[PDB]
Amino acid sequence: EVYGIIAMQAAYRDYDSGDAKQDDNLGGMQLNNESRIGFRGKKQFANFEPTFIWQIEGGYVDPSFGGEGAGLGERDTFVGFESASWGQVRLGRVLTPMYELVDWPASNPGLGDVYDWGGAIGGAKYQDRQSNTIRWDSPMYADKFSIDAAVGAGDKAGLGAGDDYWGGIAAHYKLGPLQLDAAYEGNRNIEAEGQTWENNTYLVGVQGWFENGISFFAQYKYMEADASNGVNEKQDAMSAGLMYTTGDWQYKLGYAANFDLERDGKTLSNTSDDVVSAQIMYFVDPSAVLYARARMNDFNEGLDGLDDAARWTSGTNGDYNEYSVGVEYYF
Amino acid sequence: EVYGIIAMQAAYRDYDSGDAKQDDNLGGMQLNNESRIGFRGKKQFANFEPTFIWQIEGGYVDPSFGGEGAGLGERDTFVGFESASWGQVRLGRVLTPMYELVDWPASNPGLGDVYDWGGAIGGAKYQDRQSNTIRWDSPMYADKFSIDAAVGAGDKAGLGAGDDYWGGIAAHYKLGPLQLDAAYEGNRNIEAEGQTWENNTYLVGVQGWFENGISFFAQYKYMEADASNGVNEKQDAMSAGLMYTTGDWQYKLGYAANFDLERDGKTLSNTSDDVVSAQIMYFVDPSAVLYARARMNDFNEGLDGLDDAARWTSGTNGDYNEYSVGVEYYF
Amino acid sequence: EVYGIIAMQAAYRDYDSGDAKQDDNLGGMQLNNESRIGFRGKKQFANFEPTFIWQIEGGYVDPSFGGEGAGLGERDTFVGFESASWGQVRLGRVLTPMYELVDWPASNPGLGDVYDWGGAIGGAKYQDRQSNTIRWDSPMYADKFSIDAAVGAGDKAGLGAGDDYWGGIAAHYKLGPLQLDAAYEGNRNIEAEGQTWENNTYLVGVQGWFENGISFFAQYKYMEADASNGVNEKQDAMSAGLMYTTGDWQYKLGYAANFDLERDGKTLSNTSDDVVSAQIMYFVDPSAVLYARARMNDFNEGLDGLDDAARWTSGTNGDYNEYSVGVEYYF
Amino acid sequence: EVYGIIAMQAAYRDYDSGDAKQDDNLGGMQLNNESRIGFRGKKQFANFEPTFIWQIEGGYVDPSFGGEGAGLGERDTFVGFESASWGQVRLGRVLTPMYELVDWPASNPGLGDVYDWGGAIGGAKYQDRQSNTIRWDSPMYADKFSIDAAVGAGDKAGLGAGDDYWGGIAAHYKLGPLQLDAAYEGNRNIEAEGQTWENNTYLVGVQGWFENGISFFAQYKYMEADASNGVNEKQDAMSAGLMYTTGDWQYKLGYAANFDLERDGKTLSNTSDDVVSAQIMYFVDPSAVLYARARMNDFNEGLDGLDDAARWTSGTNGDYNEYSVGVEYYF
Amino acid sequence: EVYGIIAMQAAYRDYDSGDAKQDDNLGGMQLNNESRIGFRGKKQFANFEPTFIWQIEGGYVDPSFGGEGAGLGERDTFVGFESASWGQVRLGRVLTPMYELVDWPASNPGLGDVYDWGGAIGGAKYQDRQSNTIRWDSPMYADKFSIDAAVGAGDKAGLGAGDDYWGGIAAHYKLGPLQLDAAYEGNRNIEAEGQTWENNTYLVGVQGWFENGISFFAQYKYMEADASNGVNEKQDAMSAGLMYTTGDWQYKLGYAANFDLERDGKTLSNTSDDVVSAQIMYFVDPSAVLYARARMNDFNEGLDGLDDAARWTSGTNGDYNEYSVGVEYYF
Amino acid sequence: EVYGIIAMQAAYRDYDSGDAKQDDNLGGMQLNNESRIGFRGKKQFANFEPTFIWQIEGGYVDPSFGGEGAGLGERDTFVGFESASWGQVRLGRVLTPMYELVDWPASNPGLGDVYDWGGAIGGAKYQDRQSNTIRWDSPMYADKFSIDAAVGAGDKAGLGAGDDYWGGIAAHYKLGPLQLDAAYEGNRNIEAEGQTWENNTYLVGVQGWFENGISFFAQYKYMEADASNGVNEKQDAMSAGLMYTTGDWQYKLGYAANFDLERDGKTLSNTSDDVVSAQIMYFVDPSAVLYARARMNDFNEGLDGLDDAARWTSGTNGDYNEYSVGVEYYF
Ligand SMILES: C[C@H]1c2cccc(O)c2C(=O)C2=C(O)[C@]3(O)C(=O)C(C(N)=O)=C(O)[C@@H](N(C)C)[C@@H]3[C@@H](O)[C@@H]21
Ligand code: NA
Ligand code: NA
Ligand code: NA
Ligand code: NA
Ligand code: NA
Ligand code: NA
Ligand code: NA
Ligand code: NA
Ligand code: NA
Repeated sequence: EVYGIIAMQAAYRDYDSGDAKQDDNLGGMQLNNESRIGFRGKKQFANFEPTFIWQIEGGYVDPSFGGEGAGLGERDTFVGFESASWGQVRLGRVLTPMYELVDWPASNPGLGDVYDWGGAIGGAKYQDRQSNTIRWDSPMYADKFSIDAAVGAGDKAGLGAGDDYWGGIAAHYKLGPLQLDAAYEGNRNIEAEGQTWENNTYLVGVQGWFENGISFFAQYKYMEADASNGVNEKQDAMSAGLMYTTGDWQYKLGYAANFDLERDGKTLSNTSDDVVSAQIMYFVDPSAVLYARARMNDFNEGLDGLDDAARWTSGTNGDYNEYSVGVEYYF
Repeated sequence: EVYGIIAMQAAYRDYDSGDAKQDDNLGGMQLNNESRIGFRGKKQFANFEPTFIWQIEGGYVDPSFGGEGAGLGERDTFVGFESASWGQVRLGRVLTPMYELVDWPASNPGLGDVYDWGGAIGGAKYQDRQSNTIRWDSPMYADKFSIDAAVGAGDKAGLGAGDDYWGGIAAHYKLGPLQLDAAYEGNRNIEAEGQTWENNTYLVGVQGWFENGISFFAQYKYMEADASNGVNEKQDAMSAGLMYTTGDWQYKLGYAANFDLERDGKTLSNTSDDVVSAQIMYFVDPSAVLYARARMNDFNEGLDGLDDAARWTSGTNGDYNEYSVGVEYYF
Repeated sequence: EVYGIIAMQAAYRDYDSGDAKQDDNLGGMQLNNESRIGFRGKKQFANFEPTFIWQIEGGYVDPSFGGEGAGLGERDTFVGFESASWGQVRLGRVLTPMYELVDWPASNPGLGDVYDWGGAIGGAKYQDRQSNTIRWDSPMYADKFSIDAAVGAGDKAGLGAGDDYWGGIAAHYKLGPLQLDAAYEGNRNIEAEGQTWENNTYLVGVQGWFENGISFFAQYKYMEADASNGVNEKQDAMSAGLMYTTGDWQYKLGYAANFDLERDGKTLSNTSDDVVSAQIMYFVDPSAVLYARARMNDFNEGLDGLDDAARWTSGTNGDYNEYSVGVEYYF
Repeated sequence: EVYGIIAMQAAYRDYDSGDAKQDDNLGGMQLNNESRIGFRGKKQFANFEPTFIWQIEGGYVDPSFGGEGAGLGERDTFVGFESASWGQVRLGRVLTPMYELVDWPASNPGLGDVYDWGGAIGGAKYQDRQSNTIRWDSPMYADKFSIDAAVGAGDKAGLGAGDDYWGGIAAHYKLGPLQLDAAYEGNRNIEAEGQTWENNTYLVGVQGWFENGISFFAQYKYMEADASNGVNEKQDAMSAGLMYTTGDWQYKLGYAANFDLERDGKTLSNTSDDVVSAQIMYFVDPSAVLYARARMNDFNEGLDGLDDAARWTSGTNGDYNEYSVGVEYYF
Repeated sequence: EVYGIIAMQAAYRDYDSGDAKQDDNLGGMQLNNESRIGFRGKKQFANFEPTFIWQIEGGYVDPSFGGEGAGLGERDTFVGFESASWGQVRLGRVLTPMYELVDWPASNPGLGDVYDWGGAIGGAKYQDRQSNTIRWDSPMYADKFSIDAAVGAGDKAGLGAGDDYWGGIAAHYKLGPLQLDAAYEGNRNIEAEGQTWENNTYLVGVQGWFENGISFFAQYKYMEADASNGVNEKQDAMSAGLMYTTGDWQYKLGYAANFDLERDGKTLSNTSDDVVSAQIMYFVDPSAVLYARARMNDFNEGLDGLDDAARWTSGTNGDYNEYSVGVEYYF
Repeated sequence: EVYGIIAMQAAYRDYDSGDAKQDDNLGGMQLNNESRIGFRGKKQFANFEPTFIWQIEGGYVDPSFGGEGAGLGERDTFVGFESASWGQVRLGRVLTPMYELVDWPASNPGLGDVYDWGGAIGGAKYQDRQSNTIRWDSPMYADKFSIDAAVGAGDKAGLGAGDDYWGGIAAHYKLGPLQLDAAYEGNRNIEAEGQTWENNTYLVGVQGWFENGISFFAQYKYMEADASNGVNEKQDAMSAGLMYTTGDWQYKLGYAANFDLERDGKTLSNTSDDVVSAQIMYFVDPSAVLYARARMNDFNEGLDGLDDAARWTSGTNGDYNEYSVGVEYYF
């Protein structure tokens, strides 16, 4: 079977970097095509109760700030097995258990720049989509409880350039109308800024959907990092979202912010990021939606990494605002 | 729907560059696979009358002179809407209205090296394809008249590396067997050769198809560009093609030429290009065609761009001829 | 038609190179996803008896030691014709007649590192999947005898940087349970190490498949090469594999070895390669297999090329072992 | 040692019950004196590392709606032992682990009538203070994690009229500025409405205090109850509070509501309760506070218990509003 | 601060009721422990000029004619504030301003049965120490004049069973050795005998203390009440006491009497009460006193309340005499 | 002065009555908190040689089988005088001379159910703690001999409902290691079962304490009773306890028994009670003890009193055993 997500977003960005040439370059209107086509299937092996599953999902066709064309298998690509008793194991390229909760619902509408990759910490906060990974998903135990857990190889280790590795786990309980989310993921042997890093990171969150039409999510993310020279770093963040849905409309209000980083007990001044964004969405068909979106990004003013040299953050390009309309179609 | 254009051309090229190694390198026989797979669809959104359309077309799988593999969305990739009253808006990656007429019919068979990207002018004449584009195609008004019109972001602006942008427009009138073709396209903030350019380019052309089997096309392309230091450049060109069609055959004769370039009123001698070409085509099936073809390109001898350094042209590799057969199948 | 081959292998590698960072980088476990998706079709052109065929094969989605994503047409991608009379001629990117026999059956249980690209000879032994190629496959005449024959452009020549080329032929006679097969491939105009080479390469082998469950194969590969300054180089190699099949199981043991290289009559010390391997394979479905395998590679101790610089060989990463399980599914 | 809590609250109540005679009775102004005197001590037993501890806390001296005078040991009155390693176990009359979190912070600006005893469920949701109880408090593991756990005798069983019993547990993790609260308490052998009941009940909650002066708490209470004649009942509720604290002032907003009760799958119409309340507090001394408070109570319209007879609820007296000033002194 | 009044009175009573069973029951010797323990304090709130005050005074531990045990806060229990400028306001449970003059000095020795609660009138004459009260005491203006004034809720309204309330005022002028005392108190919404009453009560009195050792007190009490059916009742009374004090001794003679009641102008015969009493007192310590006292009580002969049923008065137990010794120690 | 006795006993009871609901209610584990707080003091009156003493003792805070809270003055509460000459006279609520010897040492461990308030005799065997009482405690004459003597009003007489009363005396001579004890107490005007009774009760006992660690007590109780209609009743009883003391431990074994009741010379069948008990006690601090104890009660089978209605005994609840640990702490 072929399956696509058609995804077009027209988006004007107004950057304030302090350099007007850079501002005019980086800013302006663009088209962010995140449409993608993939293939997936299941197959009942003649000698195996677990059902064989496989999927190859290609990448974003023409993202903004980037060129055209995407190969196959740039997104979730894997083989695996599934039995209803014990769930589903996958091997390949997937979302770590924590990254799932960081993305949804914690990065939407457009908070990603700060809650997804918006970090000031060293090492490697967590991992989003990693290609050398085993991941088991538990069933909905009692139709209420589920565990997600995964181990995999590191970014550099997947190309034979290093020995980073990682594991992570998260669980979700759905108490009636609410849902509780907790998550952990640890990285080790992370080589960066001239030292070797160990990252531990924990996430707590909640989600609810009530008949009055209000829905919400809120999350606390605690990020630690310890360097090989004995340096310690700690930074934490939050994301939460308020939405009302009436008829074929959803209004949404989102806020996310990473807070100031502490290195070796001392705090690093003005190293936090904050994002507010508003979104209206129209349920134009059971299979697609239209949306308009505006956002305000206030980014950090800098952090030297442990190498006497700067460290890159989402705010390294500078503050900006963005108004956008888009479409997303599922098939 | 999945749709392909399967397209193979075996083509021997005999280069005369002035360097025998260079001739031996660039020349010889090659296979030009222009096959492509694409995906496109329409969807009637339940709460919106204009029908949604989308298409993701992959690139040339193994071009000649190139390596293998191309992603999806390397060719026409877009989403859009269409209503019978006001036409068709598509957003993403499409062909500018002028490039449409440059490719068809003005650049085939083998007139492309000269009419398509074969320029001697500075700045950026017009655009082939380009992402970050909105394009409106008008209906066939009165079953005689049609407008094509579009604006989009520039090459560097699409990576936040500049503020190039452009707009363009074209029209078509149908007098019986004739069709009149006019088109315009202007580019702004084109950063090149150390200056900033504004390229205006104007095109008029005609097309005919007669019951006896005679068909023809002819076009005038007028190209202007102004660099930020007050320099001006102007160059003009033409392409025309004659074909008679009998039975399961079309013989064709094509000629295109860029003329000498004028910079600041002075003509820069031997900056012109011209190609002659012949092609026999057999309609081997309703769904496919075979062709044999031969062409001769004589290219310019060079011109420094406004940076005291050379300027790249389609002729920078030197004059060459090419004999080729190919197949093309549509599915 | 869509036809993927889904293939995942989890494989631990323990290297002994003499540098432990190298061991730690290069070694460890990784996920080698060799899944690939393709498109193929046939079409009867109404005005041409030979049947039209075409195929577009995508690359490996996330191989080990490599990043994610592969375009379409990275593997066997071609157009061609087929008649019961004269067989099948194809144009595009295919496998040379010899590389087919080097892959099957001679690298079967992981022996490729030594028998496939495991080379020490200079220039270019042969070609693994080459673009710009015409290749004719003969029918199975008398249902016992078949010819494979092809020529194509060289690797450097396909980018207009040279005029290297190659041709090759192989034959297969099927003496009852055995199959006797021989093959040749010659490359010309190969630029390397500061000179130009002509590589001649001959391979003979046999394979059998028996009702007892015994099946076996053995091949000898003879590789000669001559450089532009008058140097001669020769290396030879062999591969064999034994397999017993009970029920839904296959046991396999494979061995392959390149022997020491002779340059200008003088043999060069400690230049052999040898790989030993065992694998258990389970036929979990007619369309899929499970397998576990472990192998031991002993590689060369080094070789200066004719440019006084080293030559890369499969052993430039060092001796290493690997234990692995995988899955493979065909649709 | 003697210790007191001095506590005076002047409070006018405006009742709407539908009977004005009853309205004038229950309504009007009163003084709710919750002052109390207690005694506690520790003593290091000559032969015992665990420190003997004991406390006798008398009751509210003159509550509103009640007579004067209170004995000793009407509030938390107990003996127990404490070691720093494993915490402190107490025996006597204490707060169940879940009830603590209902009193604080969940019933905080005057919501108790709704979240504390504001119930519609049958049986016995949880327990206030029970004077036949063993309760263990964990240390602050890592000065971050704490477990509280207890079992005890029931209300009727403490008088030799029954065999009620109960157990409960809760935990609290302090993630930097946050605190997460979870809690459970189950009662058994509850004789009521002519049947024997089993109540299971779970609580989720969160707490934060940030430099900007914001503080908050939010809680979900899930209450189930099963009668021995096979009836099932389910009800749930929530409490949350938002407060800003500037200088010597705290503004506070609290909202709590029980939702409609479900009995045997069927919902009981208009059986929910809702309370809104606002409070200003002045930190008149490190040891005491003055406060003003106003609140709005909307109660259920009734529920028959499983005995064909009415069931008493916190709302059985009817809706009312309340404005109040008070003082509370600690010594 | 802990403060007690230790108080024991051994008192034999000889009752004359007309029934020897009642006489033998009600009479005999008894121990009247009026000891009580209290807790009280003042505190200067750091952010408030008025000084905070509070007191919790327990009840009589074993009164005569009563069971053992008394809570805390059964007597004067309150919180309040004081500044030298405007006096002292207390909130909680206190003595009404008239009751103070009724108890001291008008009811001792043993005149309470007649002057304190001994009324014969319907409704509610006044209040003996009622909770739910605010009370303001003025400074000694000009070091001669003092006013006391307070309002609070009624008895039934203090339990939400009605809406009775009351107010009252008293003043004190000090003419040399004299003090003139006047006081008023009115009660409203008094539910009794099936009607609702409004009772107003006015009191005038004087006290003197002379250098030669003579002291005296005399008071007139005027008691009104109006029932809701239009009935009116009026009764009046007096109490006076003379005492001479020499050395460590005070001899005292007390007389008090309720007079005949008038209902609707018509006086009801034999409804008066009067008591005669003598007491010798020895000052055994600055902190304590011993006393012997004998008193003789003659009570009224009865009256139906407006409910056709008899009405309870201090005399419903019948006439009696009483001889007693006691001790009183203050700490 | 403040003084406390903190006393907690965890005690499981297993009842056997002949009805298992009663067994289930009454039985089970409970927390019996017998902690109590008191206040006492002495004062030398400046004009009086006898030293003034006073005490206010509160009741048990949460007994087993009973609710929370106890007032002040439920236990020994009195005023009195003390001189070295004549000892100590106290007035108020104290323990009668006989109840002391019945409580200590004859009732513990756990023998009270049978020896203290256990009983079958009519009227009122004796009085436990009585209010309205004067009791003279004699000095220890010759440092070996002492008298205790007291009279007070009866239980019903203390509320003016009767004229029951009582007096009593006991003496103790201390012959070396032994102490010989005799005691009497008589009650009069006891109304019960429709008759008036005079109860006579005599007790003799011994006590010993040796350096060997052996200590023991034995006591015989003789109870007679005569009713107003001329009936006679007689019951007698005995208690003894043997204890050995090693180090900080005390072993104790206790037995007590009421014998069958004799009414009017005829014995009433199966009316005896006997209880046996064992306890281990640990002297964990000079002011505190830990103890475990188990005991077995076999109670009488019933007795109609002189009203043809049943008579209540300690066995009206049925036979039972009890296992328990407790704590006891002083001041
Ligand atoms: C030379 C090989 C090599 C050298 C050094 C490091 C490597 O990792 C490799 C490979 O893994 C190769 C392959 O796997 C091939 O894809 C490979 O194994 C292969 C195949 N599966 O048939 C090919 O035909 C090759 N390709 C598709 C054109 C290619 C090899 O050329 C290389
Ligand atoms: Na831009
Ligand atoms: Na899951
Ligand atoms: Na590795
Ligand atoms: Na058009
Ligand atoms: Na073949
Ligand atoms: Na705790
Ligand atoms: Na009494
Ligand atoms: Na006063
Ligand atoms: Na009221």
